[PDB]
Parts: sequence; structure tokens; C-alpha cells
Amino acid sequence: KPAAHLIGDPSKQNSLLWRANTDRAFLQDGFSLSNNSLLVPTSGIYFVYSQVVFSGKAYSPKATSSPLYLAHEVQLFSSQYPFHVPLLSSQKMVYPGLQEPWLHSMYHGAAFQLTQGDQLSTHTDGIPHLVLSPSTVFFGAFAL
Amino acid sequence: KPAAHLIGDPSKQNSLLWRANTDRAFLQDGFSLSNNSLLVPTSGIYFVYSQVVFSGKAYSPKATSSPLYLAHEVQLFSSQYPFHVPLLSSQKMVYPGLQEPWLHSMYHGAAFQLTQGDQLSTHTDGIPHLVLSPSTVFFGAFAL
Amino acid sequence: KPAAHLIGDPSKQNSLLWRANTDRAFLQDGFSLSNNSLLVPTSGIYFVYSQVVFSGKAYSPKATSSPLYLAHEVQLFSSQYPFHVPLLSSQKMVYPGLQEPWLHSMYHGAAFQLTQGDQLSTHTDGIPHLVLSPSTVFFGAFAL
Amino acid sequence: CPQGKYIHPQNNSICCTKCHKGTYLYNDCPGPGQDTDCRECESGSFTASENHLRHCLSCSKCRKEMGQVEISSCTVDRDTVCGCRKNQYRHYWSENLFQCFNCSLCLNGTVHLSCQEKQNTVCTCHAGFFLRENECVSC
Amino acid sequence: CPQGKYIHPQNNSICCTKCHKGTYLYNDCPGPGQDTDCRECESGSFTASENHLRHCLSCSKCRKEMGQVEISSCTVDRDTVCGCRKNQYRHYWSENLFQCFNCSLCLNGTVHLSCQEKQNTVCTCHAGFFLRENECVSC
Amino acid sequence: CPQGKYIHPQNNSICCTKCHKGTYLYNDCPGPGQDTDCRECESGSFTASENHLRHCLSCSKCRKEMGQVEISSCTVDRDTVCGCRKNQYRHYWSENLFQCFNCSLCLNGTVHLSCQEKQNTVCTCHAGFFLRENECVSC
Repeated sequence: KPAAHLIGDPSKQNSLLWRANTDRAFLQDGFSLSNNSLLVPTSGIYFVYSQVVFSGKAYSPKATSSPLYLAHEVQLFSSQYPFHVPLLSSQKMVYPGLQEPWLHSMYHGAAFQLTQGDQLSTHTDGIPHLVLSPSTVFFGAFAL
Repeated sequence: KPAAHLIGDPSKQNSLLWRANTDRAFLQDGFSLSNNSLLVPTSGIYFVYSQVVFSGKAYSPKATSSPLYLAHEVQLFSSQYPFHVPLLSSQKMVYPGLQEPWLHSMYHGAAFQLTQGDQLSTHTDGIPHLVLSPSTVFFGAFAL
Repeated sequence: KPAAHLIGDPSKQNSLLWRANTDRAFLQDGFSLSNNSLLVPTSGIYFVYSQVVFSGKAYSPKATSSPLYLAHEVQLFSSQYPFHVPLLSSQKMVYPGLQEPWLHSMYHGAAFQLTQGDQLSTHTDGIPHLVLSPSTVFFGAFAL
Repeated sequence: CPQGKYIHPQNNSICCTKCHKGTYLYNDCPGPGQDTDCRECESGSFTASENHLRHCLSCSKCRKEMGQVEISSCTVDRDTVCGCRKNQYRHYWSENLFQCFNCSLCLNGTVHLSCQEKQNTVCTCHAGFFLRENECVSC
Repeated sequence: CPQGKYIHPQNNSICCTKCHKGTYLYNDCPGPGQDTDCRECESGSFTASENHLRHCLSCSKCRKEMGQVEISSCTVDRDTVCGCRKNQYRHYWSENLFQCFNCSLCLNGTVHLSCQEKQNTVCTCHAGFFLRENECVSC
Repeated sequence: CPQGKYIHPQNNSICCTKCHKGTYLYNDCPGPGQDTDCRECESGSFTASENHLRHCLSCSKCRKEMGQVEISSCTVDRDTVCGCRKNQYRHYWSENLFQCFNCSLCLNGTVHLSCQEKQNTVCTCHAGFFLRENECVSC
């Protein structure tokens, strides 16, 4: 019954805000959005997924020295434990070349036993480099 | 009820044709294949997914100069709008080294509210470099 | 009804053993674990998925010469055929730089028509380089 | 039925008027002869056509890593237009992705062909110079 | 039950004859003593064994980026065989993936060991030369 | 209800005692005033808090590619602690990922600032030397 599909808001340049009012994004049967998190409406098994795409282009030799760490991760906040817990994490290290633009994509999804009230959120290392579009940066879940 | 799993046809060297008559590919409950597209049998929520794997090996120094752009994307064609719309896109830029073969994999999947009659298709930038096998290049969907 | 989510055991340094007794891993409705394989409880359609993350850091110039082949794959062993068959495979070639650590992630999932009794297992090329954590290395399936 | 109208989901034969550019189908028209409820896309959204879309499409950001710059802003019916600063040409990687490159000046040479929208300047080198892929290098 | 037969899905105890190589289970055999309906794999398919598969397996393409060449074509019961051109040896990356490399000639040296299927030629350099990982370089 | 207790899934108002560190909720407490069934995490598991978790969390392995070394072992209530060998400093890539780097010795110079936990040694070069990003190179 419950399902949600959200896209990264392309008008926010420095943060990653999820929204459901445009393109093919949606919420149905109880899923909802508070503090940039999806609130699980009922206990059960859910498939949770997310994708991010990053890009860049080192303009100076200083930028070509050290690598870039890119990571995206879906965390859970349940009343069962006082801390945020990672459910899925994807990581990549990028070594920028002088003037050559780089492009990378990361995707992940799995099934979990969630409890009504739990909150699902994402954390990203590399926000300034996201290619924000509805087909590249999204997050969602659906009950099995 | 409806679901489909399709593999890239390994006998077509220059195009990406989906088929369902070999290996573990299949169609059931109304999904069907016209003009290399999956036709959605009934309105509802579907999980749509696809994977591609690319490879290559630059034989000459000319080929090592400029990068290679690789992209795979799932588009939708609904009666609701006269144009093809991207639902999922994965991109990567590859910088070939002289004589060293490169290998990359891309995967994506999400849930959408589809309408009976809609058509799902893929577009790929990098077709000549696909590693065509049933476990590497596939496309599918299933109703939740 | 049946579903399973398993994580790579972080205490086994040289092998990839799946387990379901910690973190958010689980088995329900008939799925079970014999010889590091998931045993399909009833005939039907299942979504099968897996993710692996690899890392490394070449300490000597010898290690920077030849590339590293990384692959993860989900195979099926059905009574219908005497051999293991790949359902999903992800591959990547890595060219280590002297002293610069590398990080890569691979994910894959698709739907298949399975028969009760079939066995699902994984094969990995690059085991010594896995970043073993419950959010990075997992494997699972669920009936549609 | 009539091109400019579409079939009502829960009742074949009640061909509602489609929504025109700048708006989206908020609600299917009630009965034959009744207006379809279309609404104006919020800022950041757009629809450039006849549609019965439930949401508006997001306006495109230009690819900064590709050196693109936004020529026209996005409006409720025309999506963002990207390009390059003149004195730069475009190189298409795919039918939708182009990168902006600076036009060659032809130092130590003469402009043979001026820079185009999708082509770099062609130079002719001065005697004593080699044209090494769009630059003149001394012998 | 009898190895060479398999159990009928909807009725335990009706052990049908399995399909042999080159064919696939089109339909489970009707009743005990009745032939199982197996059909010949279309070109491009194959099955190299006793099976009750509903489809045939796709024939493998060789990995061109690995320099592989197809030795034997695929047939309805034997899958494509890949390899390298003789004068080349194989280097296995994984139990299934091998790349083809050209055999060393031993310029400025003498062949110590001739090239093998999975091993490069070992050379012995001439006095005045250094064997720098399969090539003789002058001091 | 009381912080230190949690609501029973199948019966609001029966606020069971939470499990404390080192253990996990094996079974919800039977009735008001009855002990909640918590069990000790197996070796390799841990829980560092009040919880009603059905499983224990896996102990973390340190990131070897980052040169990390394990300072404290994991216990049923404290997770593995990673770090670097002293004489090395940490460089944080993300709020959780740090790589260990060797501290500079200031060859051909004098230690201006000694090495810190998250900072390399700052050197001052000897006259006749250039400080080229943490090393003294001769003019």
C-alpha cells in the first residue's frame, strides 16, 4: 500500500532537499515528509532506495593534488535506539585531472523490517557536486 | 501481478535490442514488447530497473586524448505529454589509457505511478561498448 | 510473504560469509541459509539484490603496474540444470596509483521466476578488498 | 476523440479539454461541456505543451562542470536555455550534453575559418610553424 | 526418482524424461510413459546438458576488449569457444576472464623457454643487456 | 511514558523496562511489573545504550586502506576504536572517515610547530631552502 518517490530539489544549490510536488515524485498511503525525512506510516517490510550523481572539473593545479571523497547513505532513526544508523552506504574516491571533467553515479537499495514511526533520511558527502535533476538524484521506499 | 525481465540481445552488434525468449527473461500478466518498448498493461505503481556494463581498450594514442561519455537512461512515453521523459539516468566519463582495458557498470531503479498504455524504453550513449550478456545488460519492471 | 536480507560477516577476513543475526539482517517466511546460500522456499517471482564495496592502497611501485579486476555476481543453482548460472554480474577494472587509496561501489538487482528448492549464491573476485560493514556489503531477496 | 481533448479515466466518452502550456491537470473536467481544472505551475516548474500531467516538470540547471551558462531563465512554459559565452564553441558528447570550449585565437598564425557555434577556429600557421591540432608550434 | 527423469510439478510420482542437450522443456510430459515435449533451441541458443529448462541459454560473445577471438562457433549444444591467436598467451584475471597478450620475441636475447598457452616466453639476454621484466635493455 | 521504559507493541499502556547496554530485546516484557527479556550480545556484537533492538550491532573493522589501526577492541557495549600510530596525524575526509599520515620530520629545517592529532608538523626551513608544502627543497 504505502510508497514514496522523491527527487532532489534543483533550486537549492548548497543543500540536498527532497520534494514530492513535481515530475514523477509522489507520496501515497501514509508516507509523509517532515524535517527532510520520510516517516514510516506502519510497521512492515520496506524496500528503500536512493541514487546520486556527482560531477566536477578542477580549474587549477591545486585541485588536482588531493582526491575527493564522495558518499551517499540512507540512515534510520527508530525509537528502538537513540542514534542514527546507516542502512545503506555507497562510497567512491575521485582523482580530478587538470581541466578534464569527471562524472560518477551511485545507486543502492535493500529491504528492511521497519516499525511505524521510524524515520528514513540521507546523508551525503559531496553535496556541492551533485547533478540535480529528477532522473539523477532521487530517494524512495515502498512497502512489500 | 504483471512483471517483465528482459536481456540485451547479444547477436545484435550495433544496436541494443531487448528480448524475452532466452535465459531467465520473461513477460507475464500483460506486459508485452512492441518497438523495443515495454507496454504498461494496467495503471498502478511499478518498480522499473535496468543495468548496463561497458568496456573498451584504446589501441592508438589518438583514442587516449578525449574522454568517452557513457550513459544509460529509462524514458517514459505517456499520452499525458507528447514527449519522451527521463525517469532514471546514469552517467560516467571514462578516460582511456593506452592499451589498458577499462570496465564499468551502471545500475538504476525506482518506483513510479504509471498509466495503462504508457511505454517504457531505454536510451544509451555508448552502445558500441556494451558487454552484452544476460547477466550484465538487462531491463525490467514489476507492479507493486 | 518470504524475504531475506543478509550482511557480509565482518569478522571473517579472507572469505565472504553471509549472516542474519545482527543489525537489520533477517529471514522470514521460509527463506533459510545452508552452505552460504539462500534456499528458495516456494515457487514464484523474486527480486534478488546485492551490493559490495571495495578499497585498497598500493604501497609499492610493483602494485601500480597491473590493474585489479573486481567482480560480484549472483548465481542460481536449480534442479533444472546441473550448473551454476549467473543471474547478475557487475565488473570494474581498477588502476591503482602509488599511495593513493581507491574506493569503488557496485550494486545490482532484478526479478526472476524461481522454483521452490533453487539456491541463490554469490561469487566475488576481489574478496581481500571488501569494505565489510552492514551498510556496504549485503545480499537479499524478496517474493513479489 | 478530438485532438485537443483526452479521454476521462473513469468514464469513456467524456473527452475533457487538455490543459495548455504553463498549467497542469489538477482535476479532470466534471462532465461534458465543463472546464477541466488546470493550474499554473509554481515557479521552478514548467510544461511546454498540451498535457494532462498531474505535476509540472522541474526547470533544468545547466551543467556547470561542462562550463555551460544559462542563456534564458525558466518560465512556466519555456524551460531554461543553456549555452556558452560567445567566443566559445560547443562540443556535443551526446544529443543533449555539450561542453563549452574557448575558441582558438590563432597565435603565430592567421584565421583560416572563424569560430562557429559547434566548431573551433581553423588556423593557418605562419611559415616556420607546425599546425599541431589547433595551435602553431615552432619547428 | 530415476536419474535421467525429473518430478512433474503438479503431480508427484510422474517422473518425466528430461530433455537432452540441444533442446528445452517446452511442456512437461502428459502422463507416465508419455514423451516430454522438448524443442530445439533457436540459433543463438544452446543447452549443453540434461535439463528441464523453459528457455535456452544465449550463446556467449567473446570479450573483444580482452583481445579474445572466437575459436568455435556456438551450436545448439556447445557454447562459443574463445581464445587467442597462437603467438599470444592468456592471462587469467578470474577463473573465467582472460586477456590475450602477444608472446615476447626475445630481441637482443635467446629464447630460454618458448611461449605457452598461459605463459609468456622467457628470454636470456645477450651479454651487455639487462632482462627488465621480459625485454632486454642495454646497460 | 517513563524515560527508561518503552511502549509494548500489542498493548498500549504496558510500559516495559528498556534493555541497557550490552544486551538486546529478546522478548518484550510479559505484563506490567515483569522483567523484559534482554540477552547478552554474542562476541562481535555490541549495543552502547538503552535499547529495544531485536539484534545487536556488528563491531566495526578499521579502514586498512586508510592506514587505520585498532586502538581498543570491541566489547559487548563499546564498539572498536580506530586511530593511527602516534608519529602520524589524522586527515578527515568526512565526519567519520579519516586517513592516517606520517608526521613530517623537518629535514633541512627546524620544527616550528610539533605534530598534532589532526595536523602535520610545521617546519621552518634553513636559509637556502624553500618550504614547498611541508618539505624544504634547496634553491
